[PDB]
Amino acid sequence: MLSCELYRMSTYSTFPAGVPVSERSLARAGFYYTGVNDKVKCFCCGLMLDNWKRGDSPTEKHKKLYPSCRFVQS
Ligand SMILES: [Zn+2]
Repeated sequence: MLSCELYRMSTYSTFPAGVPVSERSLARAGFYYTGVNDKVKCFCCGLMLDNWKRGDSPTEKHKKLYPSCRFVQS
């Protein structure tokens, strides 16, 4: 249903701290929180991503992994 930068930011309320990637960027790319520790998923393509490194661009990786996503255009 709802898949904006605000609704996707509301799923990052129970997200574990200490993560090396800003929640905004994660939601900006088109991912949200599913509940699993460090577990996001695309809203258009629905790609799951976790265990990120330091300074990793969510958008870049998203297009580098699933470039067929309709929300990966922007
Ligand atoms: Zn996607």
